[PDB]
Amino acid sequence: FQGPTSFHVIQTSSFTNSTWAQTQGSGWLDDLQIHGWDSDSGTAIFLKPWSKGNFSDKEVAELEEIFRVYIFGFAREVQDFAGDFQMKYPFEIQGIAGCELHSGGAIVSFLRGALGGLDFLSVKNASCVPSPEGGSRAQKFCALIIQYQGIMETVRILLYETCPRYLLGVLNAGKADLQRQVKPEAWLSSGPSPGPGRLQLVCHVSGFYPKPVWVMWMRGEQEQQGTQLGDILPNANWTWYLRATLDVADGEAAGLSCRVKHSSLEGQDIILYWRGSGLN
Amino acid sequence: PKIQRTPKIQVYSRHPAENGKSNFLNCYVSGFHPSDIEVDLLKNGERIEKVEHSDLSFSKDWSFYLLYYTEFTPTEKDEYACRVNHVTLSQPKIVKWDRD
Ligand SMILES: *[C@@H]1O[C@H](CO[C@@H]2O[C@@H](C)[C@@H](O)[C@@H](O)[C@@H]2O)[C@@H](O[C@@H]2O[C@H](CO)[C@@H](O[C@@H]3O[C@H](CO[C@H]4O[C@H](CO)[C@@H](O)[C@H](O)[C@@H]4O)[C@@H](O)[C@H](O[C@H]4O[C@H](CO)[C@@H](O)[C@H](O)[C@@H]4O)[C@@H]3O)[C@H](O)[C@H]2NC(C)=O)[C@H](O[C@@H]2O[C@@H](C)[C@@H](O)[C@@H](O)[C@@H]2O)[C@H]1NC(C)=O
Ligand SMILES: *[C@@H]1O[C@H](CO[C@@H]2O[C@@H](C)[C@@H](O)[C@@H](O)[C@@H]2O)[C@@H](O[C@@H]2O[C@H](CO)[C@@H](O)[C@H](O)[C@H]2NC(C)=O)[C@H](O[C@@H]2O[C@@H](C)[C@@H](O)[C@@H](O)[C@@H]2O)[C@H]1NC(C)=O
Ligand SMILES: [Cl-]
Ligand SMILES: [Cl-]
Ligand SMILES: [Cl-]
Ligand SMILES: [Cl-]
Ligand code: NI
Repeated sequence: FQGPTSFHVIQTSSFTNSTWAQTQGSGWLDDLQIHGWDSDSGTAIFLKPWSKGNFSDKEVAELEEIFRVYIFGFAREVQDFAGDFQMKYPFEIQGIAGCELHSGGAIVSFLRGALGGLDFLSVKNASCVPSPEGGSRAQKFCALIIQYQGIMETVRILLYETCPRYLLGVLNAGKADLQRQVKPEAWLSSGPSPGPGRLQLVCHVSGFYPKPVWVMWMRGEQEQQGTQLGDILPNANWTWYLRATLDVADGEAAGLSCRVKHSSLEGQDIILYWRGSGLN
Repeated sequence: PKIQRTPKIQVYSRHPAENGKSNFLNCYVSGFHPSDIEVDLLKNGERIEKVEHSDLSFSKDWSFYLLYYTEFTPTEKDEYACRVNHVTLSQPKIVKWDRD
Protein backbone atom coordinates (compact mmCIF):
# COMPACT_ATOMS: atom_id res chain seq x y z
CA PHE A 1 0.00 0.00 0.00
CA GLN A 2 1.08 3.60 -0.68
CA GLY A 3 0.81 6.69 1.54
CA PRO A 4 1.69 7.11 5.26
CA THR A 5 2.67 4.11 7.50
CA SER A 6 2.97 5.81 10.93
CA PHE A 7 0.89 7.79 13.46
CA HIS A 8 2.22 10.25 16.00
CA VAL A 9 1.13 12.98 18.36
CA ILE A 10 3.32 16.03 19.08
CA GLN A 11 3.45 18.57 21.90
CA THR A 12 5.20 21.96 22.03
CA SER A 13 5.09 23.51 25.55
CA SER A 14 6.46 27.05 25.77
CA PHE A 15 7.31 28.27 29.29
CA THR A 16 7.50 32.09 29.27
CA ASN A 17 8.00 32.51 33.02
CA SER A 18 7.12 30.75 36.31
CA THR A 19 3.39 31.67 35.91
CA TRP A 20 2.78 31.47 32.12
CA ALA A 21 3.03 28.35 29.91
CA GLN A 22 1.08 27.32 26.80
CA THR A 23 0.94 24.01 24.91
CA GLN A 24 0.22 23.27 21.20
CA GLY A 25 -0.59 19.72 20.13
CA SER A 26 -1.63 17.78 17.04
CA GLY A 27 -1.96 14.26 15.53
CA TRP A 28 -0.28 13.15 12.28
CA LEU A 29 -0.01 10.32 9.72
CA ASP A 30 3.60 10.84 8.63
CA ASP A 31 3.47 14.63 7.73
CA LEU A 32 -0.34 14.77 7.07
CA GLN A 33 -2.28 16.39 9.93
CA ILE A 34 -5.37 14.42 11.06
CA HIS A 35 -5.93 15.88 14.59
CA GLY A 36 -5.65 19.33 16.06
CA TRP A 37 -5.83 20.36 19.74
CA ASP A 38 -8.20 23.19 20.70
CA SER A 39 -6.81 24.99 23.76
CA ASP A 40 -10.16 26.98 24.10
CA SER A 41 -12.06 23.76 24.93
CA GLY A 42 -9.42 21.21 25.94
CA THR A 43 -10.68 18.81 23.25
CA ALA A 44 -9.39 17.54 19.94
CA ILE A 45 -10.27 18.75 16.40
CA PHE A 46 -10.93 15.87 13.99
CA LEU A 47 -9.68 17.10 10.64
CA LYS A 48 -10.99 14.21 8.52
CA PRO A 49 -14.31 12.30 8.79
CA TRP A 50 -12.21 9.14 9.41
CA SER A 51 -9.77 10.70 11.99
CA LYS A 52 -11.18 8.45 14.80
CA GLY A 53 -10.12 5.31 12.85
CA ASN A 54 -12.02 2.26 14.16
CA PHE A 55 -12.32 3.68 17.75
CA SER A 56 -15.68 4.21 19.39
CA ASP A 57 -16.78 7.76 20.32
CA LYS A 58 -16.53 6.64 24.00
CA GLU A 59 -12.84 5.47 23.65
CA VAL A 60 -11.95 8.68 21.74
CA ALA A 61 -13.56 10.87 24.47
CA GLU A 62 -11.55 8.88 27.12
CA LEU A 63 -8.32 9.56 25.20
CA GLU A 64 -9.16 13.30 24.75
CA GLU A 65 -9.68 13.47 28.55
CA ILE A 66 -6.31 11.74 29.17
CA PHE A 67 -4.61 14.36 26.95
CA ARG A 68 -6.49 17.25 28.58
CA VAL A 69 -5.43 16.12 32.08
CA TYR A 70 -1.87 15.46 30.80
CA ILE A 71 -1.49 18.91 29.12
CA PHE A 72 -2.66 20.72 32.28
CA GLY A 73 -0.65 18.47 34.63
CA PHE A 74 2.50 18.71 32.52
CA ALA A 75 2.63 22.52 32.81
CA ARG A 76 1.65 22.33 36.53
CA GLU A 77 4.46 19.86 37.35
CA VAL A 78 7.17 21.52 35.20
CA GLN A 79 6.41 24.92 36.88
CA ASP A 80 6.49 23.32 40.36
CA PHE A 81 9.86 21.53 39.79
CA ALA A 82 11.59 24.18 37.52
CA GLY A 83 13.53 25.64 40.51
CA ASP A 84 14.81 22.17 41.60
CA PHE A 85 15.88 21.46 37.95
CA GLN A 86 17.69 24.88 37.76
CA MET A 87 15.53 26.03 34.83
CA LYS A 88 16.08 29.45 33.27
CA TYR A 89 13.11 31.11 31.55
CA PRO A 90 12.05 31.21 28.77
CA PHE A 91 12.34 27.57 27.73
CA GLU A 92 10.51 25.22 25.39
CA ILE A 93 9.80 21.46 25.62
CA GLN A 94 8.85 19.22 22.68
CA GLY A 95 7.52 15.69 22.64
CA ILE A 96 6.56 13.18 19.99
CA ALA A 97 5.05 9.69 20.48
CA GLY A 98 3.43 7.13 18.28
CA CYS A 99 3.98 3.97 16.26
CA GLU A 100 4.93 2.83 12.76
CA LEU A 101 4.23 -0.18 10.53
CA HIS A 102 7.42 -1.82 9.13
CA SER A 103 8.11 -4.27 6.29
CA GLY A 104 7.27 -7.72 7.64
CA GLY A 105 4.26 -6.30 9.52
CA ALA A 106 5.88 -5.41 12.86
CA ILE A 107 4.59 -2.28 14.59
CA VAL A 108 7.27 -0.33 16.50
CA SER A 109 6.37 2.35 19.12
CA PHE A 110 8.40 5.40 20.07
CA LEU A 111 8.45 8.36 22.42
CA ARG A 112 11.00 11.16 22.36
CA GLY A 113 11.35 14.38 24.34
CA ALA A 114 13.43 17.55 23.82
CA LEU A 115 14.49 20.60 25.78
CA GLY A 116 15.94 23.68 24.06
CA GLY A 117 15.64 21.94 20.67
CA LEU A 118 17.99 19.13 21.79
CA ASP A 119 17.19 15.52 22.54
CA PHE A 120 16.40 15.05 26.25
CA LEU A 121 14.96 11.54 26.61
CA SER A 122 13.47 8.58 24.79
CA VAL A 123 11.46 5.50 25.74
CA LYS A 124 13.13 2.18 24.97
CA ASN A 125 11.33 -1.06 26.03
CA ALA A 126 8.88 0.85 28.37
CA SER A 127 11.94 2.50 30.13
CA CYS A 128 12.97 6.19 30.43
CA VAL A 129 16.35 6.60 28.69
CA PRO A 130 18.10 9.96 29.24
CA SER A 131 19.77 11.45 26.17
CA PRO A 132 23.47 12.51 26.60
CA GLU A 133 22.48 16.02 25.24
CA GLY A 134 20.13 16.25 28.25
CA GLY A 135 23.03 15.84 30.74
CA SER A 136 22.52 15.34 34.50
CA ARG A 137 19.11 17.14 34.21
CA ALA A 138 17.73 14.28 31.99
CA GLN A 139 19.13 11.66 34.42
CA LYS A 140 17.41 13.49 37.34
CA PHE A 141 14.14 13.71 35.27
CA CYS A 142 13.99 9.96 34.40
CA ALA A 143 14.71 8.96 38.03
CA LEU A 144 11.85 11.22 39.22
CA ILE A 145 9.19 10.30 36.57
CA ILE A 146 9.48 6.49 36.81
CA GLN A 147 8.27 6.75 40.44
CA TYR A 148 4.84 7.92 39.09
CA GLN A 149 2.91 4.63 39.00
CA GLY A 150 -0.10 6.04 37.17
CA ILE A 151 2.02 7.79 34.53
CA MET A 152 4.36 4.81 33.71
CA GLU A 153 1.36 2.49 33.27
CA THR A 154 -0.69 4.99 31.16
CA VAL A 155 2.39 5.58 28.90
CA ARG A 156 3.05 1.77 28.51
CA ILE A 157 -0.66 1.08 27.58
CA LEU A 158 -0.84 4.00 25.12
CA LEU A 159 2.42 3.21 23.28
CA TYR A 160 2.32 -0.59 23.13
CA GLU A 161 -1.39 -1.49 23.28
CA THR A 162 -3.47 1.50 22.14
CA CYS A 163 -1.25 2.97 19.39
CA PRO A 164 -0.79 -0.23 17.21
CA ARG A 165 -4.55 -0.92 16.98
CA TYR A 166 -5.28 2.78 16.41
CA LEU A 167 -2.73 2.92 13.57
CA LEU A 168 -4.08 -0.15 11.75
CA GLY A 169 -7.67 1.11 12.23
CA VAL A 170 -6.96 4.64 10.91
CA LEU A 171 -4.78 3.48 7.94
CA ASN A 172 -7.81 1.37 6.92
CA ALA A 173 -10.47 4.06 7.73
CA GLY A 174 -8.64 6.74 5.74
CA LYS A 175 -7.50 4.70 2.74
CA ALA A 176 -9.76 6.73 0.28
CA ASP A 177 -7.57 9.80 0.99
CA LEU A 178 -4.28 8.15 2.08
CA GLN A 179 -3.99 5.88 -1.01
CA ARG A 180 -5.45 8.34 -3.56
CA GLN A 181 -3.37 9.20 -6.67
CA VAL A 182 -2.99 12.87 -7.64
CA LYS A 183 -1.20 13.73 -10.93
CA PRO A 184 1.61 16.32 -10.97
CA GLU A 185 1.94 19.23 -13.39
CA ALA A 186 5.39 20.29 -14.49
CA TRP A 187 6.99 23.39 -16.02
CA LEU A 188 10.39 24.88 -16.86
CA SER A 189 12.02 28.16 -15.83
CA SER A 190 15.52 29.76 -16.12
CA GLY A 191 16.87 30.13 -12.56
CA PRO A 192 19.52 32.36 -10.91
CA SER A 193 22.77 32.36 -12.97
CA PRO A 194 25.38 30.35 -10.94
CA GLY A 195 28.19 32.47 -12.47
CA PRO A 196 29.52 34.10 -15.69
CA GLY A 197 28.53 32.29 -18.90
CA ARG A 198 26.54 29.74 -16.86
CA LEU A 199 22.78 29.11 -16.58
CA GLN A 200 20.59 27.33 -14.11
CA LEU A 201 17.60 25.45 -15.52
CA VAL A 202 14.69 24.62 -13.22
CA CYS A 203 12.18 21.79 -13.65
CA HIS A 204 9.19 22.38 -11.35
CA VAL A 205 6.90 19.49 -10.33
CA SER A 206 3.79 20.39 -8.35
CA GLY A 207 0.51 18.98 -7.00
CA PHE A 208 1.45 15.29 -6.81
CA TYR A 209 0.35 12.75 -4.15
CA PRO A 210 1.74 10.43 -2.82
CA LYS A 211 5.19 11.90 -2.10
CA PRO A 212 7.54 9.43 -3.98
CA VAL A 213 8.40 11.05 -7.38
CA TRP A 214 11.19 10.82 -9.98
CA VAL A 215 12.46 13.93 -11.79
CA MET A 216 15.56 14.14 -13.98
CA TRP A 217 17.27 16.42 -16.52
CA MET A 218 18.05 14.45 -19.73
CA ARG A 219 19.88 14.75 -23.06
CA GLY A 220 17.89 12.25 -25.10
CA GLU A 221 17.89 9.03 -23.08
CA GLN A 222 21.03 10.13 -21.07
CA GLU A 223 20.23 11.06 -17.44
CA GLN A 224 22.24 14.15 -16.38
CA GLN A 225 24.06 13.20 -13.11
CA GLY A 226 24.41 16.96 -12.39
CA THR A 227 20.62 17.13 -11.66
CA GLN A 228 20.18 18.67 -8.18
CA LEU A 229 16.97 17.66 -6.38
CA GLY A 230 15.53 20.31 -4.12
CA ASP A 231 13.89 19.34 -0.84
CA ILE A 232 10.21 18.31 -1.16
CA LEU A 233 7.96 21.27 -0.20
CA PRO A 234 4.33 21.16 0.81
CA ASN A 235 1.28 22.54 -0.92
CA ALA A 236 -1.98 23.04 0.98
CA ASN A 237 -4.51 20.13 0.61
CA TRP A 238 -2.03 17.21 0.88
CA THR A 239 0.12 17.61 -2.25
CA TRP A 240 3.81 18.27 -2.80
CA TYR A 241 6.19 20.54 -4.80
CA LEU A 242 9.72 19.82 -5.96
CA ARG A 243 12.38 21.65 -7.99
CA ALA A 244 15.09 19.80 -9.97
CA THR A 245 17.90 22.07 -11.14
CA LEU A 246 20.84 21.79 -13.56
CA ASP A 247 23.79 24.20 -13.91
CA VAL A 248 25.12 24.35 -17.47
CA ALA A 249 27.39 26.50 -19.66
CA ASP A 250 25.42 29.05 -21.81
CA GLY A 251 25.94 27.14 -25.09
CA GLU A 252 25.13 23.74 -23.48
CA ALA A 253 21.42 24.35 -22.59
CA ALA A 254 20.14 23.34 -26.09
CA GLY A 255 19.10 19.69 -26.25
CA LEU A 256 18.04 19.39 -22.58
CA SER A 257 14.70 18.00 -21.44
CA CYS A 258 13.12 17.25 -18.04
CA ARG A 259 11.39 13.87 -17.47
CA VAL A 260 8.90 13.29 -14.62
CA LYS A 261 7.70 9.87 -13.40
CA HIS A 262 4.95 9.46 -10.77
CA SER A 263 2.77 6.59 -9.50
CA SER A 264 -0.42 8.47 -10.69
CA LEU A 265 0.76 8.72 -14.32
CA GLU A 266 0.21 4.96 -15.09
CA GLY A 267 3.66 4.77 -16.75
CA GLN A 268 3.05 7.84 -19.02
CA ASP A 269 5.98 10.15 -18.13
CA ILE A 270 5.85 13.95 -18.54
CA ILE A 271 8.62 15.23 -20.85
CA LEU A 272 9.37 19.00 -21.09
CA TYR A 273 11.87 20.42 -23.63
CA TRP A 274 14.08 23.39 -22.92
CA ARG A 275 14.27 25.75 -25.94
CA GLY A 276 16.86 28.57 -26.13
CA SER A 277 16.72 32.28 -27.21
CA GLY A 278 13.60 33.04 -25.11
CA LEU A 279 11.46 30.46 -26.96
CA ASN A 280 10.63 29.06 -23.42
CA PRO B 1 18.60 24.69 25.68
CA LYS B 2 20.50 27.83 24.57
CA ILE B 3 21.20 27.41 20.81
CA GLN B 4 18.58 29.11 18.66
CA ARG B 5 18.14 28.43 14.93
CA THR B 6 17.12 31.04 12.40
CA PRO B 7 14.31 30.30 9.92
CA LYS B 8 14.83 29.18 6.33
CA ILE B 9 12.25 30.92 4.03
CA GLN B 10 11.12 29.49 0.68
CA VAL B 11 8.54 31.26 -1.53
CA TYR B 12 6.84 29.49 -4.44
CA SER B 13 3.60 29.36 -6.43
CA ARG B 14 1.34 26.28 -6.50
CA HIS B 15 0.88 26.55 -10.32
CA PRO B 16 3.12 28.07 -13.07
CA ALA B 17 2.71 31.87 -12.99
CA GLU B 18 0.35 33.11 -15.73
CA ASN B 19 -0.39 36.86 -15.57
CA GLY B 20 -4.07 37.45 -14.72
CA LYS B 21 -4.66 33.79 -13.74
CA SER B 22 -5.63 32.96 -10.13
CA ASN B 23 -2.95 30.94 -8.30
CA PHE B 24 -1.69 30.23 -4.76
CA LEU B 25 1.37 31.82 -3.14
CA ASN B 26 3.21 29.60 -0.63
CA CYS B 27 5.74 30.51 2.06
CA TYR B 28 7.42 27.62 3.80
CA VAL B 29 9.28 28.60 6.97
CA SER B 30 11.47 25.90 8.47
CA GLY B 31 14.52 24.99 10.50
CA PHE B 32 13.83 27.45 13.32
CA HIS B 33 13.95 27.25 17.15
CA PRO B 34 12.22 28.36 19.33
CA SER B 35 8.67 28.13 17.90
CA ASP B 36 7.33 31.71 18.34
CA ILE B 37 7.34 33.34 14.89
CA GLU B 38 5.48 36.01 12.91
CA VAL B 39 4.92 35.37 9.18
CA ASP B 40 3.21 37.69 6.70
CA LEU B 41 2.59 37.52 2.96
CA LEU B 42 3.05 40.84 1.19
CA LYS B 43 1.73 42.43 -2.02
CA ASN B 44 3.87 45.44 -3.08
CA GLY B 45 5.15 45.74 0.53
CA GLU B 46 1.63 45.71 2.06
CA ARG B 47 0.44 42.85 4.33
CA ILE B 48 -2.20 40.47 2.81
CA GLU B 49 -5.02 40.13 5.42
CA LYS B 50 -6.48 36.75 4.37
CA VAL B 51 -3.60 34.26 4.66
CA GLU B 52 -3.99 30.66 5.84
CA HIS B 53 -1.36 28.66 7.78
CA SER B 54 -0.63 25.15 9.06
CA ASP B 55 -0.68 24.16 12.71
CA LEU B 56 2.76 23.99 14.29
CA SER B 57 4.92 20.97 13.40
CA PHE B 58 8.58 20.03 13.76
CA SER B 59 11.14 17.82 12.03
CA LYS B 60 13.10 14.89 13.57
CA ASP B 61 15.94 17.36 14.46
CA TRP B 62 13.29 19.30 16.56
CA SER B 63 13.31 22.36 14.16
CA PHE B 64 9.88 23.90 13.65
CA TYR B 65 8.16 24.42 10.32
CA LEU B 66 5.05 26.15 9.01
CA LEU B 67 3.30 26.65 5.67
CA TYR B 68 1.62 30.04 4.97
CA TYR B 69 -0.44 30.41 1.80
CA THR B 70 -2.91 32.65 0.05
CA GLU B 71 -4.82 32.92 -3.23
CA PHE B 72 -3.08 35.43 -5.54
CA THR B 73 -3.45 36.69 -9.14
CA PRO B 74 0.10 37.49 -10.43
CA THR B 75 0.61 40.32 -12.95
CA GLU B 76 3.73 41.74 -14.71
CA LYS B 77 4.46 44.62 -12.23
CA ASP B 78 3.00 43.34 -8.89
CA GLU B 79 5.57 42.08 -6.38
CA TYR B 80 4.94 39.39 -3.73
CA ALA B 81 6.99 38.38 -0.71
CA CYS B 82 7.18 36.54 2.58
CA ARG B 83 8.13 38.58 5.69
CA VAL B 84 9.32 36.78 8.80
CA ASN B 85 10.22 37.88 12.33
CA HIS B 86 11.82 35.60 14.93
CA VAL B 87 13.88 36.07 18.15
CA THR B 88 17.07 35.19 16.08
CA LEU B 89 16.44 38.21 13.74
CA SER B 90 17.04 41.82 14.69
CA GLN B 91 14.75 43.06 11.81
CA PRO B 92 12.09 41.22 9.73
CA LYS B 93 13.54 39.10 6.91
CA ILE B 94 11.80 39.57 3.50
CA VAL B 95 12.07 36.91 0.73
CA LYS B 96 10.53 37.98 -2.57
CA TRP B 97 8.61 35.59 -4.83
CA ASP B 98 10.42 35.10 -8.16
CA ARG B 99 8.80 33.01 -10.94
CA ASP B 100 12.29 33.05 -12.67
C1 LIG C 1 -9.27 -1.72 15.35
O1 LIG C 1 -8.54 -2.49 14.40
C2 LIG C 1 -7.49 -3.31 14.92
C3 LIG C 1 -6.90 -4.02 13.72
O2 LIG C 1 -7.90 -4.87 13.13
C4 LIG C 1 -7.53 -5.55 11.97
O3 LIG C 1 -7.05 -4.71 10.92
C5 LIG C 1 -8.02 -3.82 10.32
C6 LIG C 1 -7.26 -2.96 9.35
C7 LIG C 1 -9.14 -4.65 9.70
O4 LIG C 1 -8.61 -5.49 8.68
C8 LIG C 1 -9.79 -5.50 10.79
O5 LIG C 1 -10.81 -6.32 10.23
C9 LIG C 1 -8.75 -6.37 11.50
O6 LIG C 1 -9.35 -7.04 12.61
C10 LIG C 1 -8.04 -4.28 15.97
O7 LIG C 1 -6.96 -4.99 16.59
C11 LIG C 1 -6.79 -6.36 16.27
O8 LIG C 1 -7.92 -7.10 16.73
C12 LIG C 1 -7.85 -8.52 16.49
C13 LIG C 1 -9.12 -9.12 17.05
O9 LIG C 1 -10.24 -8.69 16.30
C14 LIG C 1 -6.60 -9.10 17.14
O10 LIG C 1 -6.50 -10.48 16.79
C15 LIG C 1 -6.30 -11.36 17.85
O11 LIG C 1 -4.90 -11.56 18.07
C16 LIG C 1 -4.58 -12.46 19.16
C17 LIG C 1 -3.08 -12.58 19.19
O12 LIG C 1 -2.47 -11.34 19.46
C18 LIG C 1 -1.16 -11.47 19.91
O13 LIG C 1 -0.28 -12.05 18.92
C19 LIG C 1 -0.07 -11.30 17.71
C20 LIG C 1 0.87 -12.11 16.85
O14 LIG C 1 0.35 -13.42 16.54
C21 LIG C 1 0.47 -9.91 18.05
O15 LIG C 1 0.55 -9.13 16.86
C22 LIG C 1 -0.45 -9.22 19.06
O16 LIG C 1 0.05 -7.93 19.42
C23 LIG C 1 -0.66 -10.08 20.31
O17 LIG C 1 0.53 -10.22 21.07
C24 LIG C 1 -5.25 -13.82 18.96
O18 LIG C 1 -5.04 -14.61 20.12
C25 LIG C 1 -6.74 -13.64 18.72
O19 LIG C 1 -7.34 -14.91 18.48
C26 LIG C 1 -8.63 -15.12 19.06
O20 LIG C 1 -9.65 -14.51 18.24
C27 LIG C 1 -9.73 -15.03 16.90
C28 LIG C 1 -10.78 -14.21 16.19
O21 LIG C 1 -10.51 -12.82 16.31
C29 LIG C 1 -10.04 -16.53 16.94
O22 LIG C 1 -9.99 -17.04 15.61
C30 LIG C 1 -9.02 -17.26 17.80
O23 LIG C 1 -9.39 -18.64 17.92
C31 LIG C 1 -8.89 -16.62 19.18
O24 LIG C 1 -10.08 -16.82 19.95
C32 LIG C 1 -6.98 -12.69 17.55
O25 LIG C 1 -6.45 -13.26 16.36
C33 LIG C 1 -5.36 -8.35 16.67
O26 LIG C 1 -4.21 -8.84 17.35
C34 LIG C 1 -5.51 -6.85 16.94
N1 LIG C 1 -4.36 -6.13 16.43
C35 LIG C 1 -3.58 -5.34 17.20
C36 LIG C 1 -2.33 -4.82 16.54
O27 LIG C 1 -3.85 -5.08 18.37
C37 LIG C 1 -8.87 -3.56 17.03
O28 LIG C 1 -9.49 -4.53 17.88
C38 LIG C 1 -9.54 -4.27 19.28
O29 LIG C 1 -8.28 -4.53 19.94
C39 LIG C 1 -7.84 -5.90 19.91
C40 LIG C 1 -6.47 -5.92 20.55
C41 LIG C 1 -8.88 -6.80 20.58
O30 LIG C 1 -8.99 -6.52 21.97
C42 LIG C 1 -10.24 -6.61 19.90
O31 LIG C 1 -11.24 -7.40 20.53
C43 LIG C 1 -10.64 -5.13 19.91
O32 LIG C 1 -11.87 -4.95 19.20
C44 LIG C 1 -9.93 -2.67 16.36
N2 LIG C 1 -10.71 -1.92 17.34
C45 LIG C 1 -10.19 -1.05 18.24
C46 LIG C 1 -11.20 -0.29 19.07
O33 LIG C 1 -8.98 -0.93 18.43
C1 LIG D 1 4.84 36.13 32.52
O1 LIG D 1 4.51 36.07 31.13
C2 LIG D 1 3.17 36.55 30.87
C3 LIG D 1 2.88 36.30 29.41
O2 LIG D 1 3.84 36.90 28.55
C4 LIG D 1 3.33 37.22 27.27
O3 LIG D 1 3.14 36.07 26.43
C5 LIG D 1 4.33 35.34 26.07
C6 LIG D 1 3.90 34.14 25.26
C7 LIG D 1 5.31 36.27 25.33
O4 LIG D 1 4.79 36.65 24.06
C8 LIG D 1 5.59 37.50 26.20
O5 LIG D 1 6.45 38.40 25.51
C9 LIG D 1 4.29 38.20 26.60
O6 LIG D 1 4.56 39.30 27.47
C10 LIG D 1 3.07 38.01 31.32
O7 LIG D 1 1.80 38.58 31.02
C11 LIG D 1 1.77 39.62 30.05
O8 LIG D 1 2.36 40.83 30.54
C12 LIG D 1 2.41 41.88 29.56
C13 LIG D 1 3.16 43.05 30.18
O9 LIG D 1 2.68 43.38 31.48
C14 LIG D 1 0.98 42.22 29.11
O10 LIG D 1 1.04 43.21 28.10
C15 LIG D 1 0.31 40.97 28.56
O11 LIG D 1 -1.04 41.26 28.18
C16 LIG D 1 0.33 39.83 29.57
N1 LIG D 1 -0.16 38.60 28.95
C17 LIG D 1 -1.01 37.75 29.55
C18 LIG D 1 -1.54 36.64 28.69
O12 LIG D 1 -1.35 37.87 30.73
C19 LIG D 1 3.38 38.09 32.81
O13 LIG D 1 3.23 39.42 33.30
C20 LIG D 1 2.53 39.62 34.53
O14 LIG D 1 1.12 39.32 34.44
C21 LIG D 1 0.32 40.25 33.68
C22 LIG D 1 -1.08 39.68 33.63
C23 LIG D 1 0.42 41.64 34.31
O15 LIG D 1 -0.14 41.65 35.62
C24 LIG D 1 1.88 42.07 34.34
O16 LIG D 1 2.00 43.34 34.98
C25 LIG D 1 2.76 41.05 35.06
O17 LIG D 1 4.14 41.40 34.92
C26 LIG D 1 4.78 37.55 33.09
N2 LIG D 1 5.07 37.56 34.52
C27 LIG D 1 6.25 37.92 35.04
C28 LIG D 1 6.35 37.88 36.54
O18 LIG D 1 7.21 38.26 34.34
CL1 LIG E 1 2.66 10.53 1.44
CL1 LIG F 1 -6.02 22.43 27.01
CL1 LIG G 1 7.24 24.55 -19.63
CL1 LIG H 1 29.11 9.45 -12.08
NI1 NI I 1 19.39 19.78 37.34
